[PDB]
Amino acid sequence: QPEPIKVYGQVSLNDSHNQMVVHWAGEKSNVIVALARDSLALARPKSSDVYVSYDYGKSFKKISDKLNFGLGNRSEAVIAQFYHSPADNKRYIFADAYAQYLWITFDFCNTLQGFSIPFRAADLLLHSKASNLLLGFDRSHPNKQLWKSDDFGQTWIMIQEHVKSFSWGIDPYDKPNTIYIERHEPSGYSTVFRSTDFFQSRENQEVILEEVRDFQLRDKYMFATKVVHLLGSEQQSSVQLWVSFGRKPMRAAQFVTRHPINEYYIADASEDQVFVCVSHSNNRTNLYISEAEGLKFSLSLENVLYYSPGGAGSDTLVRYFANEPFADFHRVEGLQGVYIATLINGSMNEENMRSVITFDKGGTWEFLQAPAFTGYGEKINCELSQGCSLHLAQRLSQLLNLQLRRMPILSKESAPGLIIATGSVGKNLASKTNVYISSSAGARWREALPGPHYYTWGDHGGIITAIAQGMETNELKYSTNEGETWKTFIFSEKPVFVYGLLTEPGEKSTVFTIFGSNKENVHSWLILQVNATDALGVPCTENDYKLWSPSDERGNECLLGHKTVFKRRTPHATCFNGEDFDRPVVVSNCSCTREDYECDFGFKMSEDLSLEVCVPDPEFSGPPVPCPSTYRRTRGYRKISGDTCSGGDVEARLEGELVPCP
Amino acid sequence: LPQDRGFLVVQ
Ligand SMILES: *[C@@H]1O[C@H](CO)[C@@H](O)[C@H](O)[C@H]1NC(C)=O
Ligand SMILES: *[C@@H]1O[C@H](CO)[C@@H](O)[C@H](O)[C@H]1NC(C)=O
Ligand SMILES: *[C@@H]1O[C@H](CO)[C@@H](O)[C@H](O)[C@H]1NC(C)=O
Ligand SMILES: *[C@@H]1O[C@H](CO)[C@@H](O)[C@H](O)[C@H]1NC(C)=O
Ligand SMILES: *[C@@H]1O[C@H](CO)[C@@H](O)[C@H](O)[C@H]1NC(C)=O
Repeated sequence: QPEPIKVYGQVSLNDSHNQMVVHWAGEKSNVIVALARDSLALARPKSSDVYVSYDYGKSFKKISDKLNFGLGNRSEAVIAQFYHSPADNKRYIFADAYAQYLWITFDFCNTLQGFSIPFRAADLLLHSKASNLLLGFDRSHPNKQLWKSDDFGQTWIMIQEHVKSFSWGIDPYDKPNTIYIERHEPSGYSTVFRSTDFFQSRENQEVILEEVRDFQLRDKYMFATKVVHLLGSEQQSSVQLWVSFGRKPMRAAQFVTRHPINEYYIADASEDQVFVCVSHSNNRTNLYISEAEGLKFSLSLENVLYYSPGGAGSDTLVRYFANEPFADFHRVEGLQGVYIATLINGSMNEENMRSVITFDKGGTWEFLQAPAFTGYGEKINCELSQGCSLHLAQRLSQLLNLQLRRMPILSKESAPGLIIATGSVGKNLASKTNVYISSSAGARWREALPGPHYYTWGDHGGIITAIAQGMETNELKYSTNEGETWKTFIFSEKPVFVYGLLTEPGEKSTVFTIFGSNKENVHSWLILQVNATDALGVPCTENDYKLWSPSDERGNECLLGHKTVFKRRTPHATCFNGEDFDRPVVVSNCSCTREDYECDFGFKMSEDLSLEVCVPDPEFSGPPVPCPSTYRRTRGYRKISGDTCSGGDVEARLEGELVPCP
Repeated sequence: LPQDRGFLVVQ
């Protein structure tokens, strides 16, 4: 045995700040940057240290002293946050918690330069394409002023006052230099502006929507919440959700509803479709799904577990950890139609939560089929029809039980189809927790490991690592076969407290980073670096790959008449894809099905549920101008929005009928 | 394992 895992580096920081912020610069940079800072929660932060490595975590160099007020200030610098550039991974900016002072770098932190600035950098926002460009916001200013810098933060100009929030636009839907803002109004509410010239000209400033509560920007979509007084002052206000797709003017979305809607939360926005959580004034929250490219919302799932500081869960522990509403709702990343939600039955505690899953973007929902056998091999008695299934914990479930270290469901585009989650088998989420794994995008699970663990993967999903939570340890569990079997590696001589287990975003490496502190002493930071190439041993070859689409799990059914096929390494293959693996993905249209069509405007389903066609609706009694070209008139059946279906017999007949121009 | 020390954030 030449040990299958090397400990490429051991690093004691001699630092005991309660929080660490880490950034890998990536792009094969080999640079990692860390900030040790006091807890954010307090607004009284007292000290900070900054460390950077250049040999990919083999050894960290402390640079806190290089952050100073120039020659010579005995005042001691203290950093709140540091900001990186999406555009240039070499650049970095550090901001003093107190001093209206900034530090910048274009050399991965070798050389830092100090500057004072006309405001405190509470919050900065760096353009994602233009490295030189960024914005800076001073929340604590009475006027809540907003500033732009054009030279990566040396010189600033203040371009707006009374800002509630702001963001850059998005390529390519918005022009370059587009900035969105909510600006405060004397009513409770705010006005939403767009500007292409940094609010310099009035003709380049554009009103998007007036009197809004919140506003949000998300790819093709923009969302806002409006409180309208319909009956008048004396009457019930109505709360509405306004929506723009493709930057058309925002219009109010239509909701079919028993009850008064109290607030909205955008849970996910993808493929021209939107999941919104509508919560009512009774603390119930249901989940709607947008038509494709549309404002036509229909009910998808009821009683989703949800927190809002205004609303539900407000009066529990969660409030001490979340100051912004969210839901235990998960998008399985890199896939189109697969989501996992926590439902709530009674009051908020484990006993009342159950997990459900969808593969059709919320068309239908099922409970999660529990694994047949334990990790060890013994039969697990669990029957869906006895109300028994698999249930997976998510931040909210967890935050209620005050479990701040547990793992949210893990899924990433590095490994399409692979989910790892903390959960339980039973009637609900309230039993012993284990680690569960699927590579069928949720369709089937295995009990991978018995206890709570930290887990992560590398090499595009080909190797998984895990460390047992709760007590000190020096074991690193790992698996190369999607958790079917595990092997332990001792990562240090004496066991230590583990704070987390990570890989450079992208999960391409076979390197893992363990953060922790040793047992003997009270907390001090400590970082190990670990190379697990030899566990995979050899390069993969065409033999180790196989093709897979989610359709393969839901009986070949496409989604909006298209499907994605992925080249994935088989589960048993012991070999490594390689950091540069460039995973073949193919999207394609599939020949048409009945489910690709719906009933046309003013048509409906005949009473005989058994056999289902569209028939002219009686109550509507029932034309293109100008026609010179061919009309193709309806047979009562219409391809559903966004559905890219193509080919097949059912298309051949069920499609609309032509009539050559009038 | 201490409840309010040793917390980690990726950027
Ligand atoms: C220099 O030291 C003083 C304290 O004596 C401090 O207030 C200041 O921030 C330091 N430099 C600048 C430019 O502020
Ligand atoms: C909903 O939750 C709130 C806390 O945010 C609580 O005060 C209230 O009693 C609940 N309201 C209803 C109508 O159940
Ligand atoms: C909710 O509660 C009832 C009893 O209180 C129970 O029978 C049922 O299984 C639960 N429904 C769901 C959807 O979990
Ligand atoms: C991990 O180990 C292998 C040799 O066993 C080496 O080829 C690879 O580059 C190492 N990676 C790093 C980042 O050290
Ligand atoms: C499927 O149809 C869409 C729109 O109808 C089209 O844009 C796309 O190219 C088609 N898919 C493939 C793989 O050609």
